[PDB]
Amino acid sequence: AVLTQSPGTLSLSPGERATLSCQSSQSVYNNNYLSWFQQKPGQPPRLLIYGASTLTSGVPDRFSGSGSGTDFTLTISRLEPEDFAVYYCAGGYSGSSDKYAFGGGTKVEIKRTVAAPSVFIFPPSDEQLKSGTASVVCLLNNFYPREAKVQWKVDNALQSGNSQESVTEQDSKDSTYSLSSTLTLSKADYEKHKVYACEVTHQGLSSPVTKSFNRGE
Amino acid sequence: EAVLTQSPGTLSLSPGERATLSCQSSQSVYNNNYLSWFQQKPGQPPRLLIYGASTLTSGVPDRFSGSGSGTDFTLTISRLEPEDFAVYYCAGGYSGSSDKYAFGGGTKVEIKRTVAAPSVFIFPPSDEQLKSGTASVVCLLNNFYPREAKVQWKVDNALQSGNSQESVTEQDSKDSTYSLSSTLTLSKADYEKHKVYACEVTHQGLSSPVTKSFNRGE
Amino acid sequence: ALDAAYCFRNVQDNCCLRPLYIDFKRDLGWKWIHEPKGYNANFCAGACPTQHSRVLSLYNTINPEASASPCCVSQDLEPLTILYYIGKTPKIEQLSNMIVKSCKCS
Amino acid sequence: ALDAAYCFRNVQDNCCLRPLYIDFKRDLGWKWIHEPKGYNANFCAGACPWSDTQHSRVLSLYNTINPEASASPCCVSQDLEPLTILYYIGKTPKIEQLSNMIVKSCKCS
Amino acid sequence: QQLQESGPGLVKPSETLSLTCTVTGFSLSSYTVNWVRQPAGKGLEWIGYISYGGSAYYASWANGRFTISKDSSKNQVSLKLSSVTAADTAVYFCARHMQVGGAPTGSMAAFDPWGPGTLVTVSSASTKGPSVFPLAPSSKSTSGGTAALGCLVKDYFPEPVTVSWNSGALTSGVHTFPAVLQSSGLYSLSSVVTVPSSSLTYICNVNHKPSNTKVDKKVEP
Amino acid sequence: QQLQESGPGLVKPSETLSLTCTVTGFSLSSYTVNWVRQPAGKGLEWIGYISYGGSAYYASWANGRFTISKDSSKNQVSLKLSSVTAADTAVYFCARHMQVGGAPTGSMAAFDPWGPGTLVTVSSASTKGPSVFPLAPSTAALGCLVKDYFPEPVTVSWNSGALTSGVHTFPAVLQSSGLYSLSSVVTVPSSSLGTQTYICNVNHKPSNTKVDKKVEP
Repeated sequence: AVLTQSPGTLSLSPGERATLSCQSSQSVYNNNYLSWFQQKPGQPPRLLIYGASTLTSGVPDRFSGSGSGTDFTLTISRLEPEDFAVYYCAGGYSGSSDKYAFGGGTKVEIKRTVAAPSVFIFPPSDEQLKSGTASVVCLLNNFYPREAKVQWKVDNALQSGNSQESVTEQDSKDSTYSLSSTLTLSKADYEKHKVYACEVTHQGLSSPVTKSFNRGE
Repeated sequence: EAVLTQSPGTLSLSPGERATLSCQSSQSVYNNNYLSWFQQKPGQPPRLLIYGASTLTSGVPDRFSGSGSGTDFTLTISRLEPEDFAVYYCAGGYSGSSDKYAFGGGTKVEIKRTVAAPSVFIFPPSDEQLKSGTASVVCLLNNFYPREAKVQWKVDNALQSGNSQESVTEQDSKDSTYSLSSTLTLSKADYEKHKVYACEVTHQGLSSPVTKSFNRGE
Repeated sequence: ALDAAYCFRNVQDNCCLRPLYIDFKRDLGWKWIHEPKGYNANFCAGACPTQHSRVLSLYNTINPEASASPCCVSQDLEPLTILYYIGKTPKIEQLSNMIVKSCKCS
Repeated sequence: ALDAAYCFRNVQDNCCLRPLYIDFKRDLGWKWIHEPKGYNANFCAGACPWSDTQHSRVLSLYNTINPEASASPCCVSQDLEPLTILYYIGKTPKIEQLSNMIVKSCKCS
Repeated sequence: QQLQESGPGLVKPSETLSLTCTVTGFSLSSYTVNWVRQPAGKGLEWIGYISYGGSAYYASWANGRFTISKDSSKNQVSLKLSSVTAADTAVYFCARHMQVGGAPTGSMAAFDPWGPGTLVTVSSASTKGPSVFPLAPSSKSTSGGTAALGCLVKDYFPEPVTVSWNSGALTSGVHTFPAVLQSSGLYSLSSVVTVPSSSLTYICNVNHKPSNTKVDKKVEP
Repeated sequence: QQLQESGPGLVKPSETLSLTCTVTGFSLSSYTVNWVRQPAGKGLEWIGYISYGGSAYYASWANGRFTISKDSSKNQVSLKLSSVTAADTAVYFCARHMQVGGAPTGSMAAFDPWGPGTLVTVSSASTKGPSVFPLAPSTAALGCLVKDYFPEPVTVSWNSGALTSGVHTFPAVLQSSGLYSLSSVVTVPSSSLGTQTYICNVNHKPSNTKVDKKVEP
């Protein structure tokens, strides 16, 4: 028993109709043993629909399910910013083992108007500089889309393979992302250079923006 | 619930002598014969010797025998062999909704020898150790008998308490003696405050307590 | 007794009768029965804190080496009346021991 | 079929009859019983992978077809037998038949 | 109606994993409880259940490695995983069948409520507490005169760490990033907050339960 | 005819301990299997059993913290201990009842055979190599102080195993800190101090540490 969810990803604007498919390889028990769940990051899944079409108590009217046997569809009629999540279907089956199984999930992303990031640079603290490592942090705050190119320059020399990025989930109301880029250097290499720059390229910016500091003052 | 009291705690005998070990249960064992004896050597599981108070297990030498019923039991070793110096436990079987079985506390069968006063040695904290933040003062009591010995730490005048831990070795497999180490642990700052550090040793084999001392920074 | 009257509105963890509705077509694959569509088969389940079970419970406390521990299982069974068709002719049948009525620790 | 003839010949891990001798005075504290001194009560024990009643067969079938299985089977007594005993009321002998004292066969229920 | 998973957090390869799910407000004699795991960046996977009636059923891929059982006298459901491997690193959830068992209408493949989940990391590496460093405030001269500040929580293992600001009083504009795995085998993350530049007391409360670490770092210019 | 216990070397406090006893040569449907523990320097303590018939019995001090069970198909007896404290540090043995259960004659409190025993250490301390310090001589005595190590197993030899006479390695002590400490000593002729080299060879396998120190007046 395999549930196939399609599409893998969908990006839609608030107000649009989201149509999610779930195809079972074999008939679900009683043709209606199919449920839908919404999962937000670091959270347990939330039950939305059970028995293919029955809405759970407190679940908004905009959610509706249909299908019987093997072809199931979850519809979100008027998409809201808070509807970004990964949606899963789960089927019930006859058998000696696989009584239940979940689909692979469909990631729903909310489209919004392009917003440029507010950029900040943070030098390593004197506390950390006592140890042998220096972490330089670049913050890209509240932007859209997720695509962003962050380049590190140390005395105008491009850095490679010594930085890592991390991205927040979309904000509940404004649909924006935030990103951290962290440059890790040895404290000895950090104290041998003067200018530290983070260069940001984004669809919301006409040309790249550089945020820099000079070590020393 | 049921408690098995083995006596004596320690039995000191020479090879060839007769050994008698007692086990007394607080309540009668089930069927008056649910009582077994076990021998235990270091790093090994216990070995079954006698079951049902008096039945010898196969392969166990005939010098071992057991007797008793109800609450009072004895294990006898007719003539002790060197391999018989070990710890012996009794186990009782009981009626109940819990505590179906219980072991006694054990009896150590120790090798007898003459009273020997220890050769005492004091060791000041190492140069290397003071570099960290702690100081250990070591007092060695080497190759003595009986096991009982007392060590009192004395810094300048002050008798110490709670800052020392002692450790004893097993009976030496050549001369049947014990060796004891007592370590006085202090912080680097608490150690630099005082000058004369002394180990006061009390043993059966000593007429007056023995003292070994050093003056910090000798 | 460990029956519907004692167990059903008093859901506890010790041995008791538990409700189980079975649909003939959906759950058993028995497509020939006309009436009823399903029935309350029930089952027995839960923790267990006859003369043989009572002697075993006493032996397990007095002997240092206990034997078997009790099971929650069916005590009394009841028949179920069904209606099926042999061609277009109706046939009523009492199917023996289809329902569990009470449980026991054994 | 899970009786002494089948079970007491090959020690099997699955459900079935197990020998058990019970002494009345020692094992039960029933010191008043003159005869017999004890008896072969037996017991049932072992794994149930093995369908005696219609209800057991129904449950077994349901457990495979419904996504949510109900109860799992366990080894219990099927056929029982009485035990006759003898006790005295002063010097007067009294014979009593105690029903369902011996387990003759087992089953998975 | 609550479910709460407990586990050792960190387990050595080939050892036995033992998880517990503590139940409140419902009887295990009425409801089936399932175990569902979710590896990092992967979907949900049903492991098995211990039914309301006491039957344990498992996914085909379990291969006898899992044992799911219950003790309703302790209000607990358990999962036992033998010979763990790196492939067993995942968040493990406890999830109830939506409805009571045995009624004419079942649960229809619905699970509700769910436990918050417990992360299990399968590793030979030992527990390491983090170092917490400030991200000094960077002020904006115009555009509303905001300032961004934060904390770098570096070199801890295993996950997770939790970060709050001013003991939970400060929540608006906080961006606690997902942790990243460094080349060293240790985790790192930053938590940032935008405050008025005008106001430059801000403390970041860091908790790393695995190493019993609690750091309250005051971030100042 | 055989029993083998297995388990994790360490457990952190409050966690659950799982131990296995793998059985060979006898059926678990025929014999009762027991758990017996032995704290360092203390006697044997019966924990409980899982009987030949499937009944589990425990010591009154167990307080429901222990679960003993079996799986005949896998030839395994299990021990589960919850809410583990430092007081649970011990060697855990599994011991078979000497005879088969159920006959007019029982085992008479006899346990045979026994497994080799498995060491369980309950601690929040982390694996750490020892720091070894010389105990310098002024017959003379000299030694090494093997301090602050975790877990318990350390081996000490002198002059790469060549020196064995008058060697006394003391049982380790568990310090308030949670780390172990021991001393190893040797009495030697005072006249050999300066010509005979004295080195203590210390090996702590759980941390892959091997440190050898010269001990001189």
